[PDB]
Amino acid sequence: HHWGYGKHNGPEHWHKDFPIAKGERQSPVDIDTHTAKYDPSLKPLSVSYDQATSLRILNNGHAFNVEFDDSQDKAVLKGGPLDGTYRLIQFHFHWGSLDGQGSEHTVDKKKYAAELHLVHWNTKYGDFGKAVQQPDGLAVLGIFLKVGSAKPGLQKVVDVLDSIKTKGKSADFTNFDPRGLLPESLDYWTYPGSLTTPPLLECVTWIVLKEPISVSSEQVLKFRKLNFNGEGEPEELMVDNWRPAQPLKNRQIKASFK
Ligand SMILES: O=C(O)Cc1ccc(OCc2ccccc2)cc1
Ligand SMILES: [Zn+2]
Repeated sequence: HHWGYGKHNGPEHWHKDFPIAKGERQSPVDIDTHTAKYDPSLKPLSVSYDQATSLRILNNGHAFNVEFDDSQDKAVLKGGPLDGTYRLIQFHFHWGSLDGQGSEHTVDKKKYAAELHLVHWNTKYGDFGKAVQQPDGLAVLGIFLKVGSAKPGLQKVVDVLDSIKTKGKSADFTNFDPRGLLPESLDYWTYPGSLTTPPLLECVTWIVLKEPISVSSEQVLKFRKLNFNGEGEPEELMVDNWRPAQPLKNRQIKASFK
């Protein structure tokens, strides 16, 4: 497979290799704030990242992933809409060429500069590969980024990007604390959806925080210096690596807050 974000291999083409691209629970979606309903039965969200063990950062030619040790329950997401325990495996971002675009989810059609995805898998399925074959296999925590003040907790990420410029490059990335990427409030919207990249599997409970984080123009500018291409190939800047909003179909977005 040779999918990407360009004219010739972008989201409009994905359905030919990945027919589930036109499925019934695809992501992302527009979150219409006047149609999402407060759900008083949602339990409180529990983000337990105190023992998180980051290992490595990888440019995979689509984004960069910060990878965690998920061999035990070190960093987990529980509560909210979730049953059981979901283990953090990696985070990555989607971003734009310009500050007015970049997020995958939109809020009343508003696009943010970027979107962070913290990816967790359901431990009742034993491993990540098994979990993605299940409708409740993954829980992705989605956080919007807007351009304003710098995010101190992001700077370690920004500063390693020079060392993973091109596809297939990785760097050691130990002792990074993903708690520094969270906003103050954990108010969220939730709905059932999919991976937003091939293979687009319909295995995700999406939990999208209402409060964006602010990052600086300098910080996001450094995301935009990454490359989709490998070393010694023609330079294609890693920008606009976001899939646009997909049909909501027969789904309801629930709000954790009134
Ligand atoms: O957070 C996102 O963008 C969704 C997302 C989360 C995890 C992810 O992992 C890669 C992958 C999953 C299944 C099969 C092959 C590759 C791919 C997409
Ligand atoms: Zn993502």
